[PDB]
Amino acid sequence: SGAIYVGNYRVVNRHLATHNDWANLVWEDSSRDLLVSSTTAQGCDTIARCDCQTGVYYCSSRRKHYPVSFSKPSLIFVEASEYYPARYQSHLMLAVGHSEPGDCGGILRCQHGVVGIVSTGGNGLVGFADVRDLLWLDEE
Ligand SMILES: Cc1ccc(OCC(=O)N2CCOCC2)c(C)c1
Ligand SMILES: [Zn+2]
Repeated sequence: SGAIYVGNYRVVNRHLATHNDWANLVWEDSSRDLLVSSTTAQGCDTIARCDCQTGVYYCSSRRKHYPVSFSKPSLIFVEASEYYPARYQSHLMLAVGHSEPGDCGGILRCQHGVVGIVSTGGNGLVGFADVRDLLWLDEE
């Protein structure tokens, strides 16, 4: 689990969005596994705008922050499960790191701020959904 709280906005994995997220929907994309919803109180995170390929991500299934190198946002895919079983993936950055399905929502952070949240992974790969192209998150 996990969210980015940026202004009065909440960024979550689309597949973990709550009824309240859908009922207070700002924006969603199944091909990014991203969903953004409204908050009443302002949030304590800031968003990176950058092309950093180094950062640190939170891995709930090790209670550890790991420093990683990660790919630039691209089109990628997977192999059978049960909620989305395999799937492709627009704007998936990959790194070598331990990630299980429930590791989704952990933040990836570089020197410019929040980069993304854990979205996919497998066989010692962790995939992050980029939020760095989403400039509209900072204003309005
Ligand atoms: C962060 C993260 C997200 C998804 C993921 O795998 C779970 C899943 O989607 N499956 C598809 C591939 O086959 C295994 C089951 C993993 C390993 C990590
Ligand atoms: Zn950066």
